[PDB]
Amino acid sequence: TQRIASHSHVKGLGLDESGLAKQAASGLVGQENAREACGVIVELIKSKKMAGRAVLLAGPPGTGKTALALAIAQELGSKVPFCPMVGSEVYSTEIKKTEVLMENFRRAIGLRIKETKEVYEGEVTELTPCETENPMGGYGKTISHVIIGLKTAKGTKQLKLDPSIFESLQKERVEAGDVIYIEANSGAVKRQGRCDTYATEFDLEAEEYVPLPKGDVHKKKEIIQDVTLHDLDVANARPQGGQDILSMMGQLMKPKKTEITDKLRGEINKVVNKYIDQGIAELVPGVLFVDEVHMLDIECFTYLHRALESSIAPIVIFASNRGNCVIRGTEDITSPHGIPLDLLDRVMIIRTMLYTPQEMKQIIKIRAQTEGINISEEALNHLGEIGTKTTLRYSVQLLTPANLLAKINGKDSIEKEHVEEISELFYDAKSSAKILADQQDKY
Amino acid sequence: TQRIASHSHVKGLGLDESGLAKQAASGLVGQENAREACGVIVELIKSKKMAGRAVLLAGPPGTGKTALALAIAQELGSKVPFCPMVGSEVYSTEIKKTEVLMENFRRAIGLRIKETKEVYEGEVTELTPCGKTISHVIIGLKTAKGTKQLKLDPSIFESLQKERVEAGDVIYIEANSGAVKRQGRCDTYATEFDLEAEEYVPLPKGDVHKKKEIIQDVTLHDLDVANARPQGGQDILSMMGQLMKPKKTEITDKLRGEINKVVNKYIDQGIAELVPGVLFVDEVHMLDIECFTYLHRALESSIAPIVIFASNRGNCVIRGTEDITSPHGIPLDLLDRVMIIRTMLYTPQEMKQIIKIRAQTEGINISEEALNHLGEIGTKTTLRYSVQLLTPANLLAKINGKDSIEKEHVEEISELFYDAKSSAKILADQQDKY
Amino acid sequence: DVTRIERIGAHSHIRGLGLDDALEPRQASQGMVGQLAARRAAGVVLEMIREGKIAGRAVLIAGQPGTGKTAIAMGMAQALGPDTPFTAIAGSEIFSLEMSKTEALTQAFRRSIGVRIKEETEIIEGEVVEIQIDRPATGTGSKVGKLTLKTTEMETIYDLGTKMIESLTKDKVQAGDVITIDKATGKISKLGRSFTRARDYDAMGSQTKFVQCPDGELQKRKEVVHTVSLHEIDVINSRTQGFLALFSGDTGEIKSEVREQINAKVAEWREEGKAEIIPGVLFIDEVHMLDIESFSFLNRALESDMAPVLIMATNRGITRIRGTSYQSPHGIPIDLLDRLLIVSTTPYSEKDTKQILRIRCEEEDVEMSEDAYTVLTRIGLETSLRYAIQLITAASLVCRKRKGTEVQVDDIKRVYSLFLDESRSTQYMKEYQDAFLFN
Amino acid sequence: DVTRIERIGAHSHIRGLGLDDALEPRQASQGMVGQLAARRAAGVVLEMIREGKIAGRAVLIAGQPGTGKTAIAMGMAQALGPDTPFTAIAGSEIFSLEMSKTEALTQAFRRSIGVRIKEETEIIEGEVVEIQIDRPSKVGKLTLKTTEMETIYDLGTKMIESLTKDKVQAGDVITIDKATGKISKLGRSFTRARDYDAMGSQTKFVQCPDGELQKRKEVVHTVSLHEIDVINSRTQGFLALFSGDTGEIKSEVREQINAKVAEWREEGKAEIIPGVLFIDEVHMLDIESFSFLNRALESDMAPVLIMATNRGITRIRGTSYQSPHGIPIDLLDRLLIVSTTPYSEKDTKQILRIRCEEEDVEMSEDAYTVLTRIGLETSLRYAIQLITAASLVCRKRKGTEVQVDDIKRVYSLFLDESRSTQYMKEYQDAFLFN
Amino acid sequence: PRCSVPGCPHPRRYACSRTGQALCSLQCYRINLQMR
Amino acid sequence: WSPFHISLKPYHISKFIYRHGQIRVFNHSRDRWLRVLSPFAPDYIQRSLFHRKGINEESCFSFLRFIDISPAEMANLMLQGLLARWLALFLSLKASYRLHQLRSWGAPEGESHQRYLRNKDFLLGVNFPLSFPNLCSCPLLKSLVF
Ligand SMILES: Nc1ncnc2c1ncn2[C@@H]1O[C@H](COP(=O)(O)OP(=O)(O)OP(=O)(O)O)[C@@H](O)[C@H]1O
Ligand SMILES: Nc1ncnc2c1ncn2[C@@H]1O[C@H](COP(=O)(O)OP(=O)(O)O)[C@@H](O)[C@H]1O
Ligand SMILES: Nc1ncnc2c1ncn2[C@@H]1O[C@H](COP(=O)(O)OP(=O)(O)O)[C@@H](O)[C@H]1O
Ligand SMILES: Nc1ncnc2c1ncn2[C@@H]1O[C@H](COP(=O)(O)OP(=O)(O)O)[C@@H](O)[C@H]1O
Repeated sequence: TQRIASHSHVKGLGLDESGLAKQAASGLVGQENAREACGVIVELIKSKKMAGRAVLLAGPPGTGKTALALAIAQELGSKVPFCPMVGSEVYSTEIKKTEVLMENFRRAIGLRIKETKEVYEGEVTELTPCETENPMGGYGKTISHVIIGLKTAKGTKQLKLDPSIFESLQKERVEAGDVIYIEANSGAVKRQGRCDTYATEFDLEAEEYVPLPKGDVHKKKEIIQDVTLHDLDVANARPQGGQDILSMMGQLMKPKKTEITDKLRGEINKVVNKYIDQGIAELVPGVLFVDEVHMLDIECFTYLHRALESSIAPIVIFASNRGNCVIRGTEDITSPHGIPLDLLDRVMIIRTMLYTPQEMKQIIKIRAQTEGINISEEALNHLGEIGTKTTLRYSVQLLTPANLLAKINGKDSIEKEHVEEISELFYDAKSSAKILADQQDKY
Repeated sequence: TQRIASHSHVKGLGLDESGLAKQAASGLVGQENAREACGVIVELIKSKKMAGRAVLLAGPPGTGKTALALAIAQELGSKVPFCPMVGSEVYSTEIKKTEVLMENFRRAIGLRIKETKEVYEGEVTELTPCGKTISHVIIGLKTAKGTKQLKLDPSIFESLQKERVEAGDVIYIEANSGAVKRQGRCDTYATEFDLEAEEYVPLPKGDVHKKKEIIQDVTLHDLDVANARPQGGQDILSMMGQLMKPKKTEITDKLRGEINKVVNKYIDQGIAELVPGVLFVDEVHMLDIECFTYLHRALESSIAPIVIFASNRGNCVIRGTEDITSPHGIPLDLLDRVMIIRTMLYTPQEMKQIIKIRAQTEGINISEEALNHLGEIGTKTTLRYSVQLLTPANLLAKINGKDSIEKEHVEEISELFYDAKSSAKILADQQDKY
Repeated sequence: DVTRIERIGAHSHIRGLGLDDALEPRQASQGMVGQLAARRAAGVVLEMIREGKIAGRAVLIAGQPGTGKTAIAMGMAQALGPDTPFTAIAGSEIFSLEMSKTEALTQAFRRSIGVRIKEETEIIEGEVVEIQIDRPATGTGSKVGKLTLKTTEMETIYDLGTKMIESLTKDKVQAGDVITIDKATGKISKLGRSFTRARDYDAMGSQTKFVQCPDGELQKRKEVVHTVSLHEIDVINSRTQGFLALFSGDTGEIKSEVREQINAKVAEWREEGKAEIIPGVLFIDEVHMLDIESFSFLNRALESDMAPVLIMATNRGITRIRGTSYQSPHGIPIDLLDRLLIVSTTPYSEKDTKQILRIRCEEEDVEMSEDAYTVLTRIGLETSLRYAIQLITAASLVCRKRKGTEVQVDDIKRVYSLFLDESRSTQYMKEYQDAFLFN
Repeated sequence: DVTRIERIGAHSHIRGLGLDDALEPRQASQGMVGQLAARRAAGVVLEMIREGKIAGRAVLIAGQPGTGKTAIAMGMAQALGPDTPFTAIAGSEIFSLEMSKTEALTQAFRRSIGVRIKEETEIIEGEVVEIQIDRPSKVGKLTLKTTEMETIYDLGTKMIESLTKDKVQAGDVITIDKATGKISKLGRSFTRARDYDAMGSQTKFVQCPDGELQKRKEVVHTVSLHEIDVINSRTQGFLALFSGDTGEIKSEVREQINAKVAEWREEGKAEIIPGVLFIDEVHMLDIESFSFLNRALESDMAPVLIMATNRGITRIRGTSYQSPHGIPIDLLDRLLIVSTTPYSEKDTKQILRIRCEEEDVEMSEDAYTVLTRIGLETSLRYAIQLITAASLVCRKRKGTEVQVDDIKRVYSLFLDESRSTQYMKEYQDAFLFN
Repeated sequence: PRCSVPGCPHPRRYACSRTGQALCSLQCYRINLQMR
Repeated sequence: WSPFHISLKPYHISKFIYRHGQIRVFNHSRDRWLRVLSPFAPDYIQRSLFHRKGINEESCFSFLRFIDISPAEMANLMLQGLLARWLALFLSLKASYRLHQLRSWGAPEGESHQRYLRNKDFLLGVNFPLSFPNLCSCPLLKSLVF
């Protein structure tokens, strides 16, 4: 089965149809004004109207702003791109900071483009170059078509084909009893290998025998393929079509990120608009989420000014746990949430608050029952009291080691005496900092 | 002849058989407490059991730290790897700082690999290939000492064919390496045309077949590098190898795991033996705090060489900490991992012996009336300045048609080349003109 | 219903500077409102850009945050139209790892000069009625062949050349394909199959939507206009087969010997009448990010006859020029600030602030009551304009969640309590001050 | 006699993490001594690691220099064993010159998750005795030998081409994966080490294989999740496993591997063994890299982290800001701190006895008494270094068990921090800078 | 084709070089080497 | 007009430096041991891969069962330089079209017992919608990768 993460219980925002927040739903509790705000932001994103609008979830460590930003990803579901980042991802050694931001902006916009796949495939039981009754004037013989006798586990059927196919079957090495395929949209024939039917006819032969296909000789489906506009940036910036000397040299050299031009963005936009107008491609504008936004350089913040105002951009969710810090990449300039005031003016700020003791207890219960743990109510009351003296994170983190200790002591549920052992084995930031201050000259 | 160098006179620690220091021996003098400590370190490195164990030679400029580290290299000889590096070598531009430490830690562990070097050479009398294609190739070789036939494998014959060898060429074959070199046509065929675009070598005046038990030295870093990137693979004889220039690269710790697991598989077979060596991280105070903090893994690891640090810095700032002062320029957390050896300023008599040892190494005859003056000028200045006057003083004596130093030569040189502290007085006086 | 790649951004309502033909600013026109002095001045520089007679011109748009500096610049980018190059660069974007700062400015300059080339060639455009390809049994091996082409009006037979033959078979053209051949170059291009061959065919060798047979005369001319900028002329010339570097961004620090040769050969293409060099605009948005190294390049790059016009924006007082300790106006060194004209924007009135919110609701397809506009105007004067602009969307979304047709004042009072102004977040950060990090 | 490539390093003695079944720590066992609370905490996280049930858990082992923090992490790495990954790094190893601080941490995480897979195989493995081919299409017959049997294969057309392109001959040793038909030479049989007498540079001689000739079996494989990412980064990406020549692997590759490896555990094809990432000296991490660990500790395929640190309330690197451990508070509450405690004389005895038991040394009980004071007064990691030097002094002196006088001798040669800093403060103006 | 040890249900994998019979495993090689 | 065609005297290397001074030559007997101790030797790949002792056991080259690569293909690719790299790339371009039409249609049942990873299961870069085999297979996307 899956292994539980720090956010595996977050299943959504748990809002009413009226957009109000329930006390405890979808694995969240509390934060109601910030959950309601995220309710408006889910509508902002699902509307597909807006570009480059941005929100800043601002609040102390452990108050839930990464949980809310991930709850939005659950309210949206997998149909639309949600692109997680930290501010620290911008410090690449291969490409400038501002282009890492531009690539992450272009990841948060998805095409959803759909097409027919059609292929003819099977074990080739014959290749009959089929002649006309007489040649044309001055000729010895004429082939009007090849007949290829493809077979699969559903049946055999002959395909009539253009005579030029033989001048590709002999560029391959196709022989009777191979399994082969033909791309119905392109007429290219490709050989997979001798069919598994022949795997016994030598003690050794130098090919991987291929299992016989199932379903008809002619296969069709429509398929929906979802690509970010950043996949289109990369596939145009570094082509994979192998048979050019520069394609091979570019594929033998080390791969690299490269500073993609505004012109490639322009040309891609000019072609996806062709396919959106022709109804061939849906669009799903989505979310860029940056956590730890206070790690961006002032050049990165001053690039977000252009990027957020741009009519292409995704909805952006910022998150920050900082007070009045210095803006990174300036020496002395203190600014609220570690963000320049002229970026902080461009974003809808959402205040995320400290939990009350009862909300911490309710979260610890929801962690325990999704972490797979049974806890006694007197142990939970004690663990909520530990949380109130420390942090939500430390009091949640005591659950799995208390379950290991209970299990080692032969019991199926956390008792009072288990939590106070783990609380003595493992310190928190508040209690550890006191030890460092008392032992100041020894570290 | 060889060139004299700043240490070419030190030939060992000069300890007696009890492990105590002689006053002057193996080109060293004085320094007995540090030399006795280095005696224990030479026994530690000769004992092979230890890994990562490390030593800091600490003490003022011009007190013998690098002479004692090279004395340790001379007590061990070429038979055990001694890898010198400056802490300043860590600042590469092709790889991270904490890789250059690991490369140099892997240069200081050696493999010793015996093989019977087996050379055949001579005029090729015939080449005759013999399966239906080539089972083996018979080759015949001749020299002015006799003749042999060899049964070459087809891969050696491909190498003869790449060297464009024909009957009557003089060839060098090495039977271990499979190395082949054409050396020229045998000069008995030098009349085959009156000019041909070939060089004709006389038929070898030596054996057709020569043996040595050679004893090869190689280091784990030679293995790491030669196995990490795809090899050049061809003896030049290619042009794909024009496109991709080499660079130094961050060899992964997972490859070194396999190189260790393979070398264990060979030293168990007795095909190789290990020689745990010394890394001499000279001037370690020039490492950065990230390099120093990586040593807090590298000195613990069960594979690592012995490491000798040297430093002459006072209570100065640790490089890359922008603020933190620490003894010898080293973090206290690393200084708590090394066995420190002190180094001392000499008395004038101990300098005077070094001046004579330098003179009689450097090729200078010196009269006592001048040696007393270099002993005095050492106390007025520093040991290295006095030593640096010897060749200049001898070179004026040679121009003045004399076989030896006398007072007037060293006295003239003193008034001609300034030391680091008399020159600092000139710069302190003329402060507004520099 | 369907949503295109460009959507409602921060400036999408702006469609030009809203000047009349006597160059006076109207109070509200082409989406711009108020701001008379800076819009009038931008009209003069826009006319100077479009006149194009003089190189090496710089304009700095200056004033408080949220007062239309970027609105004017992203506004004249629309009034100048798409046919003339306008390059928007944030001052952050020149800090490359593929190239130096002075290279990234030399590219941003030269990417803002167009070389408009009109290309015309004869094309053959028809349904392929047949192809004959003849191949010798071995011999010297030269192929020879014929092609027959049809329109709804016309037909002909071409005895093909050798290079045409390898293009037709490379591109696997077949009878019933409709094709368009560049007669000057031997490049094929394919439109699709004609409908007529649903009757006789093989098991499918190709599949597409069908296309109608081409009309009229079989031979027709085509005209293309290419706005190839100088930077992309330098890249094409920097190495043989360099064309992918136009997209890939791969070429760093192109040789001066290439640029000084392109500056000669583009002048020759102007004097030959072969190409129209059109000067454009470089808009260095947030230019207070340039290092003093970059500003000193702008002192002297800005004096070539191949320099574009440039426009800058800044929202900075007396501040230290980035990369130094020296304080100066706009954070720009006086070496450059002496060399340019400064257009200064003004804070908004109530009338203008309300009128911006009123054109904004008209772009967003929002209805609000006059009571709601009144409260939102008060909010956009007490707080900054950008906050009030943003509450329009949130208030329309809250209104839609309660199934309302028009935003009321209590939807805005709701949203104002829901999403904070900076000035209110920075106040609540005082009462939880110990809980936030690194105050 | 023979010296292995891995030998006696600083933590070599701690062969585990001494615990009873109830996780009660023994006062001394598996080489570990004392530290009872920190070893319960280490045991509880060790069972949390062995469970693998929950992700991105992190433990910071914090305490004074010498108080066993790397010892607990190395004793835990031994107690966890092989067959579950344990990536160990110093925190300064993430500062690469060819990828970001994000990347070197992301790789260090991904390299600690083990995808464990079953694979079904048949391989032929033997010495080729001879090859028969006819001259019509060809149908050859080829003989394989192994120490247990001599056998013949009727072989197909493509095989005859493959064997003659790979140039097999009698007495080669070969393998062929029958499912894929790919030949692979291993060498030539030792029984054949004479049918040539000069041989190509990449010939190798091997034993003739043994057991059954066409072994049909399933084999498990463990692949660290990083290798699946590297292999997908570029077409021949596996060469960059060994070379280190990869960086900045695209997020769209890593999130594809997550979805695919999740799909394999859902299909039951492979299981995810979550290992540990140990960052010794984690206080070297930059603020830009601690802020990455914050979101790294939240993937369902993050490892369990362990960190060691040795810092008071101290300035976080890359900032002006003081914090506990030199780690940001926004990471320190995701962490779960384990506190190590200074040793008593009672414990300092037992650890020095266990190091002597590891180093193969006998000491007088009076010598352990005097050395225990030296380790208690100066530093434990200094007393742990005197015992080797005391053994070497004792061996040089022709003794056998180290006496109190041998300890006092070594202590007169090798200084600790506190004595060396005193002598530096006496000679001070001779050292450079402070 | 099947192993020529008469009790053996397995496919032919390889043949004995001495006796020429088809075989499938070491057990069938040992048995075939007995019964000839 | 045509560029100025300068030519310099060739760089003169003495017969002495050519014979004795090339490290590739004078250390060839030592360079052999860097190759004999190589973990890329097909003997050690086989022994590391199939002759492990543990019921579970970590070893390198485990990925060679899931990339297509043979032990001697990996040795030749490591010991025979950028030519062997290029030929092994050209054949991997060919093999990707064979892998893609398997990977995109062979969806039902499973590869064996609904367990065991098959050979090539680590070659995942074909599954991207924009991968060259899929981009060649589906005609629409080929126009977005222009
Ligand atoms: N027996 C000796 N005792 C001490 N020093 C000696 C002795 N023999 C040689 N030296 C002197 O060592 C000097 C140069 O190396 P030395 O170790 O003194 O450098 P250092 O300044 O102390 O250390 P570093 O190499 O870090 O600069 C030379 O003048 C050399 O003559
Ligand atoms: N409102 C919530 N309801 C339920 N669980 C929550 C909530 N907020 C936080 N959590 C839990 O507490 C943890 C701490 O919140 P997180 O978002 O990671 O902190 P931060 O705001 O600093 O980024 C979450 O990972 C989750 O386990
Ligand atoms: N004169 C204007 N006419 C129309 N919209 C304006 C005007 N001035 C400002 N705005 C709007 O106000 C917002 C902020 O103004 P902007 O020019 O982008 O900020 P800044 O002055 O700091 O560069 C944008 O949405 C912009 O369209
Ligand atoms: N509890 C212990 N049991 C065994 N060895 C220990 C113990 N504590 C410290 N040591 C030993 O002391 C030395 C230093 O301990 P270490 O953990 O590396 O110090 P630190 O925590 O400061 O990095 C090592 O040789 C180590 O094995």
